[PDB]
Amino acid sequence: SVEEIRLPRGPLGLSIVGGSEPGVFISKVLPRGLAARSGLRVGDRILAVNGQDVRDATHQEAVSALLRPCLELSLLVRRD
Amino acid sequence: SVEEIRLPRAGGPLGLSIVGGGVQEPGVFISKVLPRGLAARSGLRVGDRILAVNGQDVRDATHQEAVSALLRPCLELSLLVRRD
Repeated sequence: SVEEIRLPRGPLGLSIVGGSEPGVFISKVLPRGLAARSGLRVGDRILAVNGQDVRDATHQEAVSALLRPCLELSLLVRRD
Repeated sequence: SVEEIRLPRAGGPLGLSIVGGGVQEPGVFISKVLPRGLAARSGLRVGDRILAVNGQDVRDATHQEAVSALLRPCLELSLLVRRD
């Protein structure tokens, strides 16, 4: 399954694992935090961030894409 | 939140995927668990973190090191797992 997630972005309230081709996964989600309230779940694979493919991104690149300045923070994730 | 899981590996498909080795939380991350597969029936779940395998620390294990530890000869396959 796939879906687009927009964060109202302040801590994001999630942790991620992986990076370079396993990919980048959400390892922890703070209950009632921003990521949790946005619909992100443990185990989700982050496919893209604001249109930027991160299927093959480094852990540092994934962190940077998520914290970089933007109009709206939008993610594409794959679960199950 | 920490458990000892026994995985009776019988040579068939184990039905899980793992991600090995900013901010990190320790252990080998279980990324995928096939519903009703061997790993699922054994008690493993997505999000779990394998801390050790038969007493061997795998907190810092690479993906292959973790695979080797899970597939090497042993009498029992006992996993130390942290769960949130």
